[PDB]
Amino acid sequence: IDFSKPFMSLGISIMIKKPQKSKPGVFSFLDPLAYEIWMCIVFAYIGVS
Amino acid sequence: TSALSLSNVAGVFYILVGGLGLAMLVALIEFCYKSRAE
Repeated sequence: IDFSKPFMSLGISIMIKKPQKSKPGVFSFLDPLAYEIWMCIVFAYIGVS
Repeated sequence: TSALSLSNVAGVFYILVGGLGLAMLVALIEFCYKSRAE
């Protein structure tokens, strides 16, 4: 067959699931230290006092 | 995430409890000395 000139230029692209915000948790300031450190800081405080 | 595990900072706790142990011992040594002197 004899095609016509392209009326739509396209190609192979990449589709990924649309991302979004990570809604930082209310208590997201205690992340820099693991839970056990936080629990053991209170214990060390009650013990030093 | 990459929150600092207790294994990463576990020497500051041994030192802390060790110093508390030493502190009590020093106090009791002072006490025992003066107590016997009495």
